[PDB]
Formats: sequence, C-alpha cells, structure tokens
Amino acid sequence: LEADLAELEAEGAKADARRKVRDGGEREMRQIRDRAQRELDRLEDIWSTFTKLAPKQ
Repeated sequence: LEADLAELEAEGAKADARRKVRDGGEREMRQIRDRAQRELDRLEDIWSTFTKLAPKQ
C-alpha cells in the first residue's frame, strides 16, 4: 500500500484516488488482522475448553 501510494504521488493523481487506494489497503489490512485475531481467539477457545474441561461438559 505504501509503494502504491508513492506511485500515485509520483503520477500526480487526485487525492480522491489516494483515499480510494488507501481505504482499500486499510480495509484489507483490517480484514487480515481480524482473521488473525479470529484464529487467535479460536486457539484461545481451544485452550480454555481444554485446560478448563471436566466431564458433564
């Protein structure tokens, strides 16, 4: 995303394209971190339901 923004700055495009590409990259990275925390909380639930486990569960 930073390289693409530098490219766009070099091409002298309007700030509309700057914000479009920046928002796209930001939302993609938000999705990446959200999925990473999805897996992290999956593992955390595994750990809780494993360590904190007893019959009748």
